[PDB]
Order: sequence, then structure tokens, then C-alpha cells
Amino acid sequence: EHTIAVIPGSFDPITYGHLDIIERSTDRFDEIHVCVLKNSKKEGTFSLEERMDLIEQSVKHLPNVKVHQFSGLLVDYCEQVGAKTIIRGLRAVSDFEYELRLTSMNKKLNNEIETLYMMSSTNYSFISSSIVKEVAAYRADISEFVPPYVEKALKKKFK
Amino acid sequence: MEHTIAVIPGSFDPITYGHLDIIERSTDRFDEIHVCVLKNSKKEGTFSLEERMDLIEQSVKHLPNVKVHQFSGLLVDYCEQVGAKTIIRGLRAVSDFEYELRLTSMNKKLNNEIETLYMMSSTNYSFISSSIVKEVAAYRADISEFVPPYVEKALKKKFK
Amino acid sequence: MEHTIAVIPGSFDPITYGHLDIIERSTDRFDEIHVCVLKNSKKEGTFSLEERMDLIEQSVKHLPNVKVHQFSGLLVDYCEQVGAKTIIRGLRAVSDFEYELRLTSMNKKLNNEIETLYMMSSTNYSFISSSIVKEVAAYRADISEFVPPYVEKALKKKFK
Amino acid sequence: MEHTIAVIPGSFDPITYGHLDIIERSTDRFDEIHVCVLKNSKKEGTFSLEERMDLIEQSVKHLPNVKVHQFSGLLVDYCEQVGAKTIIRGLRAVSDFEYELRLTSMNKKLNNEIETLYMMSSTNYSFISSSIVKEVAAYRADISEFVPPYVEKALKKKFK
Amino acid sequence: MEHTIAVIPGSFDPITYGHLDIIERSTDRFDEIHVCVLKNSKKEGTFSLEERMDLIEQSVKHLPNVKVHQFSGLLVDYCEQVGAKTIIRGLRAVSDFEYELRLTSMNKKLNNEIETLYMMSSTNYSFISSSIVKEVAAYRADISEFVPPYVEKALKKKFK
Amino acid sequence: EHTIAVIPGSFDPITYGHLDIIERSTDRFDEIHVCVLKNSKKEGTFSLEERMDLIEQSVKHLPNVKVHQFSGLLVDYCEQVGAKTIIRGLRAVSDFEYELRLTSMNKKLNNEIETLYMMSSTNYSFISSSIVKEVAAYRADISEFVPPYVEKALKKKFK
Ligand SMILES: CCc1cc(-c2nc(O)c(C(N)=O)c(=O)[nH]2)nc([C@H]2CCCC[C@@H]2C(=O)NCc2ccc(Cl)c(Cl)c2)n1
Ligand SMILES: CCc1cc(-c2nc(O)c(C(N)=O)c(=O)[nH]2)nc([C@H]2CCCC[C@@H]2C(=O)NCc2ccc(Cl)c(Cl)c2)n1
Ligand SMILES: Nc1ncnc2c1ncn2[C@@H]1O[C@H](COP(=O)(O)OP(=O)(O)OP(O)(O)=S)[C@@H](O)[C@H]1O
Ligand SMILES: Nc1ncnc2c1ncn2[C@@H]1O[C@H](COP(=O)(O)OP(=O)(O)OP(O)(O)=S)[C@@H](O)[C@H]1O
Ligand SMILES: Nc1ncnc2c1ncn2[C@@H]1O[C@H](COP(=O)(O)OP(=O)(O)OP(O)(O)=S)[C@@H](O)[C@H]1O
Ligand SMILES: Nc1ncnc2c1ncn2[C@@H]1O[C@H](COP(=O)(O)OP(=O)(O)OP(O)(O)=S)[C@@H](O)[C@H]1O
Ligand SMILES: Nc1ncnc2c1ncn2[C@@H]1O[C@H](COP(=O)(O)OP(=O)(O)OP(O)(O)=S)[C@@H](O)[C@H]1O
Ligand SMILES: Nc1ncnc2c1ncn2[C@@H]1O[C@H](COP(=O)(O)OP(=O)(O)OP(O)(O)=S)[C@@H](O)[C@H]1O
Repeated sequence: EHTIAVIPGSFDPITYGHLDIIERSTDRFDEIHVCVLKNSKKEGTFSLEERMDLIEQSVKHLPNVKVHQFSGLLVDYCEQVGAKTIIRGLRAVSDFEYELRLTSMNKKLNNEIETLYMMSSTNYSFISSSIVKEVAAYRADISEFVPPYVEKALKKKFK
Repeated sequence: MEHTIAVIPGSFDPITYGHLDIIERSTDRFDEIHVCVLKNSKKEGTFSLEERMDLIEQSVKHLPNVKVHQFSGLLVDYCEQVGAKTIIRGLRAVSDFEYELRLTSMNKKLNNEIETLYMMSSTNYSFISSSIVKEVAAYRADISEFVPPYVEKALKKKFK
Repeated sequence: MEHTIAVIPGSFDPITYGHLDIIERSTDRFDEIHVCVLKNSKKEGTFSLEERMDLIEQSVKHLPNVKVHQFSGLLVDYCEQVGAKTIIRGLRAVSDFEYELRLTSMNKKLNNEIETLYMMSSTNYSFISSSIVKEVAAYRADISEFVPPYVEKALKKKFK
Repeated sequence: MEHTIAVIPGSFDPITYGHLDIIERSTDRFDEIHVCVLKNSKKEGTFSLEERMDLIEQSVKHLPNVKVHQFSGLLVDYCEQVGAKTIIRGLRAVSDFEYELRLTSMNKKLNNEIETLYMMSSTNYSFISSSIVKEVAAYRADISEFVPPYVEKALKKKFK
Repeated sequence: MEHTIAVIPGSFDPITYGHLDIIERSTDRFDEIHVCVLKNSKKEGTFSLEERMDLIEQSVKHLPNVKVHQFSGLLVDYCEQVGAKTIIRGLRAVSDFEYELRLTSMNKKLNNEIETLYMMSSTNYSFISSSIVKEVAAYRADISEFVPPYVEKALKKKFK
Repeated sequence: EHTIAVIPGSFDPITYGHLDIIERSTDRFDEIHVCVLKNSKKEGTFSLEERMDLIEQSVKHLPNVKVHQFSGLLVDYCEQVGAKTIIRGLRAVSDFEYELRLTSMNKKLNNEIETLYMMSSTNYSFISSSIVKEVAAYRADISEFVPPYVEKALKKKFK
């Protein structure tokens, strides 16, 4: 736990897109911290507690990953726990631009943390929590987009 | 070559001449066209379902092969329940393109027998959306160029 | 060469140094600058119209020729009535570009006698936005880099 | 519903599975497909016109209704002369989008009776291009994933 | 307010109506306009320097305040040697926007007293560039809509 | 030298944009390898040898950086020397798209290397070797864009 990397998100719910990025980070750091965003406030569809648990179960095959939640600022978290790096994924141009502005502000707020970006794998580049929820609501097959324990909590939620 | 149905889905809240262009450019290529309004979505907007359909029925009068439908669930299931192999959508801008890439990639996982075909917006309609046409009508400016006469009366009346 | 008036529209909720940067790059180019705020947007921000106007006023009193007004109709009509022949907007990013390409296309059809001039944002304010600033303020961090002293004291008041 | 002919233009230097993917998604939609290659482009590729035509020919002989031709004038004129009312192109990325928006704008002014239909590339061929393939081939790596056996043997011949 | 010069730089190889639009929309805002053709650049293209200037001089006859110049070195130094505080450029598409962001950021390091102002291309000219207008003239199609009569003769003649 | 990261480029010539990215990587890996691209063939303006030397001198204040040159494929290099990560910078949307397609192909060619991306600092986001060469040719001031030893080799080259 000399190096620690943080992978932030709402994860509402975690998907195989998220998972890929976490899997492709596990062997490059001593520790991974998947940080879940609190309130904040933003409506639906899984509470904090459920989102954490879903994440915990999709990553239990990965010893160096831990799951936490923060209120404050993502850089304050990183500083709190000794993390020098933040990891995020880029699917698209829109991801890229949104990310440039957030990473700019993060650099001003603390110069000592870097954000490093990985491209989505091509299998997972159209996957959002939003679009998975959309298709789940109409009872479609989601087994290719989300881990099994998440598949269940969606079916459970959407009838 | 066989019987061919193509589906042109959307909110149509309300239909505009930008939408209609894509529909006229598709009639001479399939035997049937289903303009399909995917409501229940609530997630609702400014005209109700029946008025939206009504507005479409009116503006596509001059095209025999165009039916106006509604559907609730998944588009690909609509296509499949009626035997369409083809979804037709328009492209105006880079924002459209990315959003549609994601939708079509998903639609392809769900049912690989449906192809999505894209047409480029004419130059004259590239900037037009339902949204901005409603912003403009809300302040009573001239919308005659953006929508057909019958949609124009309904917007005047809605924002009177 | 007549008396030139330019208008700089926006919601300014709140004004930031990136809006200011644009305003300070516009003062010398025109006889009058009108910073124009949006009224009865029937859409709430963090600060009331009157607050927002007050904050601009103190953030611009150091300049010679800038006046803060509100409008509830169309931009091009405000322009029409005060005799403004130019609108000035700032471009930070590609998403700005496309959003703005559509509005000025519409603004040219509505009134083709107003031009919209765009300037690129300065490198050091590229990433600023009212939103990102309010976000940082809510977590009670140092926003001295991003807004004027008067705006900074009013954001600290807001977010405890 | 007349005899439909569609044209799939390009330089194909060489044809790759991403061009093929588009062609195989077009076979069933039209009576005839014309894969059209660029002649007297007074602009050299890695393979001569005749080589390029040969490689397409072997890469498409498994399909029912696809014919390989060359043209040295305008695309819309080739279309005009063979009675093709449609052009088919593949969209991989945002830079494709913009480049293509300009060409089809021009193609619509030149001849407004031809439509251009675009399809999104499959996820697994999004990143392919003749160039990236020639690059990988020059370093003599496994290109079996990216082009047909016939193209692969001809790229190995090229680059030792 | 003072004496004002604005510079509208470019290749103009050849000038088109897309270029001219940006120039007409700028004449009623500064006292002088210098269309400035930044050649020596070799890196040369299809009309020589004197013919490019010639083509511009002709097409801007109907605007008193427009001078046509040449310059070799840096644009910002040209601006400075003649006392222009303003560079005017057009925007058509997202490719333009990024390229111009980089240029303007550099120009701002080099001389912060020169402002670059951007105008959006009209809808009708959004797809037009010198390049495509030359592609089209090369195959003898109708270019009457893209360039003024005198530029049209020179292109007919160049690609006869 | 348990972890090694490779930072590829033509570096014709190295700039303060490149340097930033190399500086912001030095403390996250045991070793940095700045790899210079050979022929390949592409005209002007500095030969391989000069580009390497310029790089060597701009980074000699950074002990864990080394400078090499490769002919073959970038993934073959990484595999040759035990490097699991490739680092590149993103300035813009155009960088992003060009990069997505290259990183896709790299993943096919070797799944065991990741490319990680950092955003240009805002000071350096309009800087290319091309635009620096352009302005240098007209004798303008470049001291804010390139290191001192590079400033000289440009002035020397462009009179
Ligand atoms: C790079 C990941 C990221 C993501 C987001 C981000 N923050 C939201 O609050 C929503 C949201 N719910 O709307 C959302 O969509 N993205 N916000 C940020 C920061 C951007 C600059 C200001 C400070 C931001 C910051 O740090 N904000 C608190 C925070 C976020 C995430 C986590 Cl894990 C924690 Cl612990 C704190 N960087
Ligand atoms: C991510 C950095 C990068 C950059 C480039 C790249 N390669 C050029 O050859 C030019 C060029 N000169 O045109 C150029 O602009 N970019 N090429 C690649 C690879 C893309 C996919 C095919 C294999 C490529 C590959 O590995 N190609 C050889 C190579 C490049 C760079 C170095 Cl250091 C080495 Cl050692 C080998 N990835
Ligand atoms: N399919 C994916 N592949 C790679 N990265 C992803 C993928 N989906 C999300 N990410 C990234 O993982 C991080 C956490 O994303 P979230 O904020 O949880 O939401 P999201 O699922 O990307 O988008 P929404 O809000 O559902 S539309 C972000 O940096 C995303 O860009
Ligand atoms: N002006 C236009 N030109 C060409 N196609 C369009 C135009 N406007 C809409 N379309 C397309 O017609 C289909 C139905 O669109 P809708 O889902 O009704 O959304 P929209 O009106 O384009 O966007 P908003 O939300 O008002 S900004 C989509 O493929 C649209 O992209
Ligand atoms: N940091 C900036 N630099 C340059 N221009 C800006 C900046 N911020 C806002 N502007 C421009 O000023 C005008 C008014 O913007 P507003 O609508 O008040 O704020 P905004 O850009 O919507 O902020 P958000 O919603 O937080 S992303 C528009 O032309 C903006 O692009
Ligand atoms: N991998 C692909 N997937 C989908 N469409 C493609 C693919 N590659 C090429 N195309 C399309 O097929 C048509 C002909 O392309 P060409 O000009 O032959 O190749 P290209 O796309 O220019 O390749 P380059 O120059 O190496 S990037 C165009 O519509 C391309 O976008
Ligand atoms: N159709 C157009 N509408 C508005 N502005 C344009 C148009 N075409 C060119 N301009 C602008 O006029 C200025 C001079 O452009 P040039 O450097 O001559 O390049 P160009 O002809 O736009 O591009 P190419 O290389 O032919 S694709 C630039 O700011 C251009 O962006
Ligand atoms: N100013 C910069 N800031 C951050 N990264 C950069 C910067 N300039 C270049 N890079 C990156 O460093 C790597 C090496 O770039 P090069 O291929 O050497 O050329 P370049 O200088 O980006 O572009 P050209 O060819 O000069 S237009 C690439 O991944 C670039 O995207």
C-alpha cells in the first residue's frame, strides 16, 4: 500500500465497463480504492448502501481493491489516504471534454494528485449505468453488460 | 427483393420540417414507413401523445406510404413485432453522432437483425430541433419556416 | 462610424473571472457594453436575478462603459430596442461550439442585422464555469482564483 | 419498387474487414451493389488500381450481387450513369462525421436525386483503417484479424 | 472611439463566397479591412500569389474600405506594422474550432494586444472550402454558387 | 526498475509540453523511458541523433529517465524491456480520437500493455513541435515553449 489509486464514480449501478477499468488497474498499484459518491443529492436508483454492496460483490475476486464512500472533495480523499493517482475511463469525445475541465480544477485544488485516463475496451464503449437501466426497465437481457449480482438487483428493481 | 418496412422513431414534440425531410427522403426506399412515437416516456414534454401523433398524421398526409404509430417498450421489439429490418434516423451535428453511436451499438446487442441507417440533415435544417423551435414560439417569433402550417397553429395556441 | 453598443448575454449565476475576462476584452472595442442577464427564465439558479445583477455591478464598476440590465424577451429584441448591433460570447470548448453554432444560426434567421462575435477564452479560464465554482464553494475551498472578491464573499455566505 | 443499385465508394488500399462489414450489411438491402474504386486519383497508394480491384473481387465473391468497378469522374456521375440512387458509407468516429458532412452537402448540391446512407461501424472494426493495417504489416505482425486471407497474403508479399 | 483596422488573413486559393461573406459582415465594423494573403508559404498551392490577390481585388470591388495585401512573416507582426488590433476569422465546423483555438492561444503569447474575433459561417456556406471547390471544378461541375463570376472563370481556365 | 513506463514520440524537437508529461510521470514509476521514433521516414527537421541529445539534455535533472530509440513496434519495445505501461498526453479532441484508434490496435497486438493518458497542463495545451518550429522560423521568442538547450538548436537551425 505504498501506491494507492482511486477510482471514483456514482456506480449507479456498477457495470462491466467500470469493472474493466478496475481490473486493468489492479496489477499497476499496491491498492485500488473504488470511491462511491454520497448524496449528492441526485435521484434514483440505488442508495449508497446498495451501490457499495454491489461493488463489493463484483470485485471480491480482486484482493487489492477496497470500497469506500466520501462526502468532501475527491482530492481531499486522495490526500486523506495517501493516494497520488485518480483513475477514470474515457469512452467518447463527450467524456473527454467533461473530464478535461474536472481534471483542470482538480489540479488547481491539489497539484500533487494526477488523473490518469484509460480508454474503454471496445466491447464496453457504449455502456453507461443509464443505458443499462433503460434496457433493464423493459425486461431485456443485460447479462453481457453487468456482473451477475448486479443483473439480479436490476431485475429485482425493475420487475 | 421483398416487402420492406422502415421505422423512423422519435419524440416529435412537435414534428418539424427537419423531421419531415428525413421522412420524405425515406418514402421512395421502402414499401411502408412507420413514424413511431416512443412515448409513455414521462419524462413527458410539451404536447401529449395523441396531439403529437395528430400533428404527424397531418403533416404526412401528402405521403401515401406513411403510417403513424405509438409504442411503449423497446424500439427493436417494435421493429420485430411489425417486421421492420430498418431504423432510420437523422444526423445534424457531432452531439447527435456520439449519442446515436451509443444507441446503435446497444440496439445491435439487443437485435442484430435490425440495421440503423443514418441520413445527414439538409443544410437549411441543420440547426433546427423541437427544443429551439419551442423556445422561439414561446416568445412569439416567426416559426413559419421551421414547421408546417398545422404544427404552427398548435404552437401559437400552446404558448398563447 | 456610429455609436456602437454590444451586448454580452448570460445567466451569470454567479459571474466568474471567465465572464469578466470577456467583458474586459470587449470594453475598448465598443462605446457601450450591456451585460444582459436572463429574467423570468422560469428556471431557478443559486442567486436571484437582483443578486446576480448586483454581483455583476460590483465586479464591473472599475470599467468605463459597462451597464448591467435584465431582459425577459428574445436577445435579438433587446438588441433591437437599445440599438445594439453586436452580441459577444466566449468559446471555451467543442461543446460550446456546437451549442453556439445552433443559437447563432437561429439568431440570424430571427434578425439578420445582428452579428455575434465570438472570442476564445484565455488559457487560464478555459475550465471555469459558474457550476464548477459553486461545486467547489459548497465544499468550502479557496475560490479566490475563480471569481472577484465580492463574488467570493457572496458564495461563502451562500454555502455557510 | 424498381431495380435498386447502391454504390460503395472508396480507395480500398487495401480492402479490410471494416469495408467488408459494410458491404455484407448492404447485400440484402439492394438488388445490386457496386464497390467503386478511385481511378487517376493522380495520388499513389500501396497497391495499383488493378491490384486493388482484384483484392476486392476475391474478398467479395462469396456474395450474390456485388460487382467491382473503377471510376475517374465524380461519384454522383457514376451513380447517374448506372442508375444508382444511393451511396453507402461507414462512420467510425467524429472526424469521419465532419469530413462526411461536407462531402454529402456537396453531393446534394451537385445531384439532389442521390441519397447517401450512413451506417455505424461495428464495435470490433471501429479502429481499423487501411493505414493502420499497412503499418502493422510492415512490422510483419499478425494481421489475420483485420483483413481477408487473400488480402493478408498480398500484404505479406508487399512488406517482405 | 478611434481609427480601427481589422485583418482577415488566409490562403485564398482561391477566394470563395464563404470567405467574402465574413468580409462583408466585417466592413460595417472597422474603418479599414486588410484582406491579408500570407503566402511565401511554399507549401504553395494552385494559384500563385499575384493571381490570388488579383482574384480578391476583383471580388471585393463593391466594398470601398477593403484593401488586399500580402505578407511573409508573422501575422501579429503584420497587424502591428499597420496598427490593427483585430484579426477576424470564420468558423464552419469543429475541426476549424480546435485548429483556431491553438492558433489564437499562440498568437496571444506572441502579442496580447491583438484580439482574434470569430464569426460563424452562414448555413449556406458551412460546407464550402477552397479545397472542395477545386475538387469540383477539376471535374467541370457547376461552381457558380460557390465563387463569384471572376473566380469562376479563373478555375474553369486552370482546370481546362 | 520493478515498474517501467514508456513515453513515445517523434520529439522533433522535444518541448515543454512533452517535458511536463515526463515530469509528471517520474515519481509514479521506478523508471521512465522516453522512446524516440526512428526513420520513419518523414522529412525534417532534426535527425534522430540530435533529437535524442536534445531530450537527454532537457531531462538530465531527472535521474529515473532514460532515452532510447526503436525501429519495431512500440509494444515489442515495452515487452523487450519489461514495461507494462505507455504514457501519452492529450491536448485536444483530435488527440483523443487519433489516440483511441492507436490504443485499440496496441491492445490487440499485446493485451498486457496499457496506455495511460494525462491531460496537458493548461499552460501547454496549444504547444506542438510543429507550431514552435513555425514561430521559430520567423525569429520569434520561444523561451516559454521549449527548454534552453532546445531554444538554441532552433535558433541555430532557423537563423
Ligand atoms: C475526476 C472525478 C470527479 C467526479 C466528480 C463528480 N462529483 C459529483 O458530485 C457528481 C454528481 N453527483 O453530480 C458527479 O457527477 N461527478 N467531481 C470531481 C471534481 C471536479 C472538480 C471540483 C471538485 C469535484 C469533486 O471532487 N467533487 C466531489 C466528489 C466527486 C466524486 C467523489 Cl467519489 C467524491 Cl469522494 C467527491 N471529480
Ligand atoms: C501510442 C503511441 C504510438 C505512436 C505511433 C506512431 N508511429 C509512427 O511511425 C509515426 C510516424 N512517424 O508517422 C507516428 O506519428 N506515430 N504508433 C503507435 C502504434 C499504433 C498501432 C500500430 C503500431 C504503432 C507502432 O507502434 N508503430 C511503431 C512505433 C511508433 C512509435 C515508437 Cl517510439 C516506436 Cl518505438 C514504434 N503508437
Ligand atoms: N463502459 C465504460 N468503459 C470505461 N469506463 C467507463 C464506462 N462507463 C463509465 N466509465 C467511467 O467510470 C467512471 C464512473 O462513471 P459514473 O459517473 O459512475 O457514470 P457512467 O455510467 O459513465 O455515466 P451515466 O451517468 O450512467 S450516463 C467515469 O470516469 C466514467 O467515464
Ligand atoms: N433538424 C433536423 N434535421 C435532420 N434530422 C433531425 C432534425 N431534428 C431532429 N432530427 C432527427 O429526427 C429524429 C427524432 O428526433 P427527436 O428524438 O424528436 O429529437 P430532436 O427534436 O432532434 O432534439 P431536441 O431534444 O429538441 S434538442 C432523430 O433522429 C433526430 O436527430
Ligand atoms: N470561463 C469562461 N471563459 C470564457 N467564456 C465563458 C466562461 N464561462 C462562461 N463563459 C461565456 O459567457 C457567456 C455566459 O455564460 P453563462 O450561461 O452565464 O454561464 P455557463 O457558461 O452556462 O456556466 P455553466 O452552466 O456552469 S457550464 C457564454 O458565452 C459562455 O460561454
Ligand atoms: N473499419 C471501418 N469500419 C467502417 N467503415 C470503414 C472502415 N474503414 C473504412 N471505412 C469506410 O469505407 C469507406 C471507404 O474508405 P477508404 O477511403 O477506402 O479507407 P479510409 O477509411 O480512408 O482508410 P485510412 O486512410 O487508412 S484512415 C468510407 O466510408 C470509410 O469510412
Ligand atoms: N465556407 C466558409 N465559411 C466561413 N468561413 C470560411 C469558409 N471557408 C473558409 N473560411 C475562413 O476564411 C479564412 C481563410 O481560410 P483559408 O486559410 O483560405 O482555408 P479554407 O479554404 O477554409 O480551408 P481548406 O484547406 O480549403 S479545407 C479562415 O478563417 C477560414 O476558416
Ligand atoms: N503540449 C503538450 N502537452 C501534453 N502532451 C503533449 C504536448 N505536445 C505533444 N504531446 C504528446 O506527447 C506525445 C509525443 O508527441 P509527438 O508525436 O512528438 O508530436 P506533437 O508535438 O504532439 O505534434 P506535431 O506532430 O508536432 S503537430 C504525444 O502523445 C502527444 O500527444
